[PDB]
Amino acid sequence: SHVKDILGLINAFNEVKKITVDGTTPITVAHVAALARRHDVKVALEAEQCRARVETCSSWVQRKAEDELQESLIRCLLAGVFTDELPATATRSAMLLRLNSFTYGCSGIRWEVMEALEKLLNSNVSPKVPLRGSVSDLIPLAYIAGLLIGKPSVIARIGVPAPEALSRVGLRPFKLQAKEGLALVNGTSFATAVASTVMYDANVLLLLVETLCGMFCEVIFGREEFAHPLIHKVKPHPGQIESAELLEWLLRSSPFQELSREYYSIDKKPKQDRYALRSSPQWLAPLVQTIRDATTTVETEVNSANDNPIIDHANDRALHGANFQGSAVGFYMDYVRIAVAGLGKLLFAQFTELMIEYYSNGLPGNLSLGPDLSVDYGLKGLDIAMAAYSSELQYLANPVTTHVHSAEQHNQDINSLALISARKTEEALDILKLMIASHLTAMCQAVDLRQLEEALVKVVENVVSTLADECGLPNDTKARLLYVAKAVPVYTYLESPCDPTLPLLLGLKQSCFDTILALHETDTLVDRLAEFEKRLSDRLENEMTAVRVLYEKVRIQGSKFLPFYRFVREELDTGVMSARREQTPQEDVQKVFDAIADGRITVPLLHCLQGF
Amino acid sequence: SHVKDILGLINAFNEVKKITVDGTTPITVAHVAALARRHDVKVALEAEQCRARVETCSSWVQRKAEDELQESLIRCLLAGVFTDELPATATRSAMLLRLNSFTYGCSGIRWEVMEALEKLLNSNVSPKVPLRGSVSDLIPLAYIAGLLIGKPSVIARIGVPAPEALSRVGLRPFKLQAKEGLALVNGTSFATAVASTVMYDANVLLLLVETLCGMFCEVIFGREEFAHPLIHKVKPHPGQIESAELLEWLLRSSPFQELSREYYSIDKKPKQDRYALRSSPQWLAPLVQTIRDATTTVETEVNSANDNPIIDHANDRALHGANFQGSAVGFYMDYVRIAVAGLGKLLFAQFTELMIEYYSNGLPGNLSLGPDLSVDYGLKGLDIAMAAYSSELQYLANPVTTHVHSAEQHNQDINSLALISARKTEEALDILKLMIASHLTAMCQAVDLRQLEEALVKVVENVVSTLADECGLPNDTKARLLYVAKAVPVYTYLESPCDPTLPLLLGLKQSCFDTILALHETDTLVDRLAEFEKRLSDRLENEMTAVRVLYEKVRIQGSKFLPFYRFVREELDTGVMSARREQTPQEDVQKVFDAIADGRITVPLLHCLQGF
Amino acid sequence: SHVKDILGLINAFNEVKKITVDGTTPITVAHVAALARRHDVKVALEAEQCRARVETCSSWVQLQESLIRCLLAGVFTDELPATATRSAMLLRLNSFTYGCSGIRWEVMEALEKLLNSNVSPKVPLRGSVSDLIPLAYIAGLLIGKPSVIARIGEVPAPEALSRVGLRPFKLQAKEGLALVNGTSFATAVASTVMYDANVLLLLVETLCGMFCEVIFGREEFAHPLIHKVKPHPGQIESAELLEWLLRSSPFQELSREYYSIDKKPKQDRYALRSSPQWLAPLVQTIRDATTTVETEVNSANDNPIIDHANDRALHGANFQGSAVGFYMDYVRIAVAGLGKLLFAQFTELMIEYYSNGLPGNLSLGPDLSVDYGLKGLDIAMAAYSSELQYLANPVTTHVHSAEQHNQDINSLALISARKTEEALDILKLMIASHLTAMCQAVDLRQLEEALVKVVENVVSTLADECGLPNDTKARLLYVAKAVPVYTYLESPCDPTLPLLLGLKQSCFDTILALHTDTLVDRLAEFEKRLSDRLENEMTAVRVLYEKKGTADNNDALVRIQGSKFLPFYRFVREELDTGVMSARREQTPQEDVQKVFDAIADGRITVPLLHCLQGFL
Repeated sequence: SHVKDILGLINAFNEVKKITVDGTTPITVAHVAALARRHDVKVALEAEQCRARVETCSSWVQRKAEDELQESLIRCLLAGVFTDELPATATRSAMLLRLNSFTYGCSGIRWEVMEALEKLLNSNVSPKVPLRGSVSDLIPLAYIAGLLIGKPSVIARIGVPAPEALSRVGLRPFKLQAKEGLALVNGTSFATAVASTVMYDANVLLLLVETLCGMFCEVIFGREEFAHPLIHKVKPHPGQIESAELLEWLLRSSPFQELSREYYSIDKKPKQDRYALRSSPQWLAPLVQTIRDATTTVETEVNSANDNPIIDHANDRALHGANFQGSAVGFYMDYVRIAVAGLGKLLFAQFTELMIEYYSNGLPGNLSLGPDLSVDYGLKGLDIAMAAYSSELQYLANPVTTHVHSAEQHNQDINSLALISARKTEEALDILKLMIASHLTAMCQAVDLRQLEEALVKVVENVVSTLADECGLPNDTKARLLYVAKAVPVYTYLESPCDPTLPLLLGLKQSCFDTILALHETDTLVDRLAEFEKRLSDRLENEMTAVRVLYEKVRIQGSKFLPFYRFVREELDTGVMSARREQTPQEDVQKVFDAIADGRITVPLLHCLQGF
Repeated sequence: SHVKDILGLINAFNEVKKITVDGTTPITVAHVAALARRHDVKVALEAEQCRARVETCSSWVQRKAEDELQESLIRCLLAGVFTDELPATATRSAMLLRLNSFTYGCSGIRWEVMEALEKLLNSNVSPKVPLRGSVSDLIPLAYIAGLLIGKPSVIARIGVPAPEALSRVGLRPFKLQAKEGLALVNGTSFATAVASTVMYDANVLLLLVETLCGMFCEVIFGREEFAHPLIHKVKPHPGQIESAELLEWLLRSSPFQELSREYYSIDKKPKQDRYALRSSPQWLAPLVQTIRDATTTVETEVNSANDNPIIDHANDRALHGANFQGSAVGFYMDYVRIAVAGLGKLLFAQFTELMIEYYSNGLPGNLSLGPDLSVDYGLKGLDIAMAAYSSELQYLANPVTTHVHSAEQHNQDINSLALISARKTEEALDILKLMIASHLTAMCQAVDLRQLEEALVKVVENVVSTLADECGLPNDTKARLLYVAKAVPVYTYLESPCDPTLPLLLGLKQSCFDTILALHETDTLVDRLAEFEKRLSDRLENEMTAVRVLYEKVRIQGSKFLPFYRFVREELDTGVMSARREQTPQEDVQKVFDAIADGRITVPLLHCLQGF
Repeated sequence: SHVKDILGLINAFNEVKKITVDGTTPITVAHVAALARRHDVKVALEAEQCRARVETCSSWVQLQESLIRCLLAGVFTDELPATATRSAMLLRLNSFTYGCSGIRWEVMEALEKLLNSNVSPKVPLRGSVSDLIPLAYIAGLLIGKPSVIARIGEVPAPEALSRVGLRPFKLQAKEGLALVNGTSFATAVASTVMYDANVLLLLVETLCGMFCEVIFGREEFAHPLIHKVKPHPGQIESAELLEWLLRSSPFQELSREYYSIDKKPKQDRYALRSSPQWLAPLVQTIRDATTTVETEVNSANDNPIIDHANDRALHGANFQGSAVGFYMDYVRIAVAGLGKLLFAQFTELMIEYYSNGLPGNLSLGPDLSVDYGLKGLDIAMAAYSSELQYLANPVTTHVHSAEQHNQDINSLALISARKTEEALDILKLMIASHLTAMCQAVDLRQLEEALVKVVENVVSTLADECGLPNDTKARLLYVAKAVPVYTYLESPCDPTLPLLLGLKQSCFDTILALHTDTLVDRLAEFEKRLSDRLENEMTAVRVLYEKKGTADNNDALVRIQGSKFLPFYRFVREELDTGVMSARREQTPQEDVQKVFDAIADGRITVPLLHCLQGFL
């Protein structure tokens, strides 16, 4: 299962200490992301393994020479403009990728240059690089080359001008030998760097979305049979089988699935769930497959000699090709952006169902607790933003690769645009993070609302029961009134429980008339019904208030989504949203988003999945 | 002419001191941009003019009341997430626009709230606002409302939490009266703010592009008849007539147009210019019209009561409508983005012609001066970036308004997305600025190359002439050799003037054979030709070098584009690009871009156009 | 107002007999569409004044076939239809009338003759970046190329010239170029596109009024002060038309009564309330693109431009279709916005939570288990909108550097125009469905009124019969008035459905108020006699309505007769011969919507549209 593969990525991202660069050990997107994001992670360039072929190649090039031009290529390519930059994370990833390309011994670069790139990486030195200019990555790579040769105009980050930056790590400016200038700039390092972190995040966020479909089922009162393995066996898209497999496991023995069954046994209400849940495995299938296949394509590029000419020193020749062409990455970035847009549309439609009382199977509109709804609009602001998020996301998922210009004196009459496409997919993932943060926040709210709903319904039954006794009502009357306390969705009347126009009293009044026709000492029975109604408005609301305030001051405890609710509630320190909670939606969702952005969300994710 | 209208905008942007906010005087996009960008520009809210209807409306609302709910609306809408923000410029513009909307006396807001917004603006106080969440601008406007009521979680810029921010300007937190909460958040202020500065820049950059088509004609050796008024009279799109009118005026009496005529009189070479020039007025026509019409639509929105309900106090009623719907702005932002993309495609194709010797009518590939081309790649890096720029730009110009989601419990089943579309058009203008900066830099390079070409050709004629005399060559021989010194494009042989395989010597050798067959004392004539060839390689290159180095250490002086070349060369302190110029392309284009971004480019623009 | 202009366009389309081609009288998009679609419309090339400036140009000018040959390069894959090709012939002919092309007058007469005799080459769909290749086929026809196939309402080109009394031309200096060097095809398709865009725009605006009537909207959204204070011209004018349309509506009156019972949403949803603001840019885009396309129609789009008066040929690029290309991109975005509006409106109408009393999917039932109403049309509406939004991506952003990098910018106008045309085809589909749905809604609203009346009569007469007190009669009558009939029509006496539920609440409340054994006996007798009478009398009034196809005194009140939208309902029901949709109606949704679509497609919808708008100023 892809699920195990993503878990493997997450573990590797967390646990890696040293990234081995040896020309044989594959570098994964988790490795690229770990170096980018965790500064204790060091590069380990292994001489024993690859130095020999690098030096042979290097010397072969020197051989052909013997049998300034380089600097003037670098100068020509320091043509970017600071509008906004490629971030240090992307730049350092590019430096790792270029260094890796060099390990295959096809480039002719000196080993000493490779050791300098290793040293720059482990000392957190990187040039400031303009965001735009590559059609895929001459111009952005020139800034790394410029650093290496100590161009004064190239500004470098440490944790100053390139020369000073080199001083501080005990390097001196390099004097480029034949081919070294071209070898430094002639790669796909930046497109593939951004694509690496993009693919890492896409994998994590994919698994996160799949998992939260289970949590949506629990809070929306879904029917878990949508995840039954036979359904998928018979339409066997691998992503469909594997996502359904996860969901079945997540929802097996769910205490909320028990409440759902109970709910559909009273007043049998829609027979099937709407598509945002029932159709999630079919929807996810292509998305899973796109993200997984694009991860293999990006890793292949990470682990390639993307350079030209390719030196086959073994056979005394330079081969003229186009390994600098980032098309494999460019096209897959376009496909992943479309898939991420499909991930957002799924979240938007789920979130939409949750906000609407007609579709939420008992929940209050906007997930407002109230009880006073005139001063509690609940998650309406988040509902609006979700549309805003999805709308921009669908727009971002148009392709970039359809906009190929004939470039560089028509020499580059096809070009990948991979870096541009990678940036748009990156930006699309930013929006997906936003959407995931809001969706999880909404579901924790919905968890609280379901547990509160269960306790309130108990209070209403207890109040109706005991008052029926006090008022001396027939058993026939009691049973009819209790069935109503059971059947009526509490959120439809919580605002004013004894309002005679709201659904509780309406049901009670229907039953009181029905009890009157069935038992027809008539006038005393009417007196006792009247006294019941009177004591109900003495007592009911007060006791609903007390249980709610007590809640504000156990079913999720049996749920596999416990780690998520616990993380959001206890660890991030939040509570049910209401008029009595000072914190704005922003403040609560900000915390969830920050934990998604920085990887802390992986802890409750792996807890949730322990044993799958 | 739209040209005068844009000049009017530029003048107003430069000259305004006080923005009058009085409910009658229109606010233009130049006013919105001036307040945004120049902090000496103050807001002037005129009581005399509009306070009376504001207070009537205010009191009318109080009347209906009398006959917290507001805060809870604000709290619900503080639902943005800091991923990246709306910049202070956009936020302050939004504050101006909301304040303006209130001047029409339809909103019910208190005058005191309006004075607070005036005070906040003139003291440079503004809330930090999340970039995303609006489908057009509840959520972003909530942050202004939050500031006004002193919400602690709302952070404010001064030049701290909202309460402290209010202290510092002598305001106290407001206690919202009936409708005030809704009135604060129920507008199009942010979409229209971004759209205002977008439209201001689009106008300036449009005129800038039209004008630089004239400069492209001059350096590419174009035929100015493409701008002849009869051509356009007969296909009378207003933008076609007006752009052509500008170009005809720019190129009338051009000293470069004289050189162009001379150029086509030797070896009559293409009969017509390629489309990037000859078809520019037809291309510009719809672009001019889109930008001008979108400017009227955005200004109409600036000067509107975008709120709901609309209070008709005169007739004792509240009217229920949707003036909060930013559709007029949203759709026009989509059209302007497409037009900006057409502006970039025009620049890309012009820049492409300039870089390619087959299409540049005598200029060196990549505009390299050399003479040694193996260490001078010229503007190749900029040529590559231009493709990168155009490619992303064409991608940005897909519509946003086609991505309307059914939002907010399906209440908002149509929504404008104007703010999102405005941001994409904004980002598209960023790329267009980049492209304009590179194009102007390329043309100053091309100016130098044309003036150098003219001086070098003179040196070659003088050297050929005087050596012919020294060597005692027949007049027949001299005239044939001089015609060759005249006809042969100097940049085709500048690298090695006496290389016998390069076009100078090839032409000379052809003529020497032809003179031999025509005059056929044979052996002495051959001796003198041989001595000519020998003295040519003693002397020619040295004297070409001397005139070039002298140049590096008058036709643009008669050109209407003089202010541009002078600005770029003298004022920004640059020179012909070569191996002998330390500064990278980045450093030179950065200066041009910065002057475009900050409005300094308007000075040479208005100089160029004085008297049109 | 733009409404007057579109009316003016519809009238010229219907009324024109002769299109004057003279180099001074503008040709409008309605002329272009008329020539295309109505074969009795002839071309009149006017010799006086026009012929003189043409011949001067012709003689001042005083190898060609090798250009034509090179350009006969398209592939039959599909075709530009005859309508676009004849339109293109008209536009090229018109270009020549300004006396800048150098073409011979006799060529112009031949084109006039070919147009009036309905002769046109079959032209492949694709190949223009804008219109050398497609125009080549018209040139090919004129010069008698055997390989060019011509229609005459099919023979090789020289056979076709023969039949109308022409001989193949021998092209003179420049004539080859003047024939292929124009924007005639992009502008032809753009013209019929713009004509249809105007008509469909006005049709959608007008139908927002009908939507208001059947959804129970609040016409206040159209109040002129709302729009005066946000004065986008298209916002002001659409609201102005809507205010007039909705003034004195008997459905708006029924609506006001509806919101007085249980005062239910205070404002309408955006699909109605925000329609003028939404329509604003759409109106302005369609109107401005019309001006632009007309300017192109009435241009010399050709190169070189001959300035004989000054004795020179001018070298420019009037062959560049950019003004048309960009505006086609914009119009397509605007047509996408009109479809989104229709989709949103159609969506509200199908959903009982948003339709203010209407049944889900506009199902009549009563038996909903065999009547899914308009659900198939509701599904199709999503399909239509979805493809439409996709079609509205721009074409002008896909400019290739073409023809040995000579055409390094090119407009793609014909490709864009074709995409906008395809978008309009979908909009017609959406309009046909929406209007069909609103006629169903009209019927459901009229039936709703008559059913409520029957329930009221039954409750009332049974109250008296069973001897119920006044407090009781009044309470029960109120429930008959307030409970939406469609929520219980499936089984009116079902104790778990909303009628009996409200009746039972009322009975308990009357018993509590009058506090007996006898009262209970009478209420029980009331309830059981309700089962005797209610259903059969609801059925009878409904069956009577369905059986109706000239009205009796027995027939239910038909509010539509006092509505401005009568012309639309009457056209769809009487003239197109349809009826309320239900399980008892044999016809499929297809068959009904087809008739509406065909009438939109062929211009017949303009009759009820002009009736409806009669007297607007």
